[PDB]
Amino acid sequence: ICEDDWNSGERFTCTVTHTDLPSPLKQTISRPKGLHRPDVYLLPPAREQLNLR
Amino acid sequence: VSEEEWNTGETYTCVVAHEALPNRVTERTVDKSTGKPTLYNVSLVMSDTAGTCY
Ligand SMILES: *[C@@H]1O[C@H](CO)[C@@H](O)[C@H](O)[C@H]1NC(C)=O
Ligand SMILES: *[C@@H]1O[C@H](CO)[C@@H](O)[C@H](O)[C@H]1NC(C)=O
Repeated sequence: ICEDDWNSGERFTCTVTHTDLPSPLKQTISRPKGLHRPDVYLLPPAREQLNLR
Repeated sequence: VSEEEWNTGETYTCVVAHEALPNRVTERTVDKSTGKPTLYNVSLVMSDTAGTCY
């Protein structure tokens, strides 16, 4: 699909019936509508680890 | 000592023995390069100066 479709609020259904199990099995999947941003720090290697060479 | 035998190197030691010295004996030394030289040739190198020191 397009990513606005999964971002929209519209649900998506996987409908499978089996021979032995005649009933359709509905999997209705959506993203949980209803927030912070990460602060990526990058930490450099230790001095001890470099003295191992 | 003859001047050819000093301009080679040739460490000389002076040992003295006396009844107030520690092990009763002490000694000094000199050669051409230690004592009163006309040339001081230091060559020091420091290395890993950052290190991880505790
Ligand atoms: C003086 O120091 C430099 C630098 O290490 C060395 O290359 C040179 O040979 C030295 N000269 C004498 C006379 O010691
Ligand atoms: C001074 O020391 C350096 C390093 O050991 C040596 O290469 C140089 O020849 C020395 N100078 C003399 C005059 O021996």
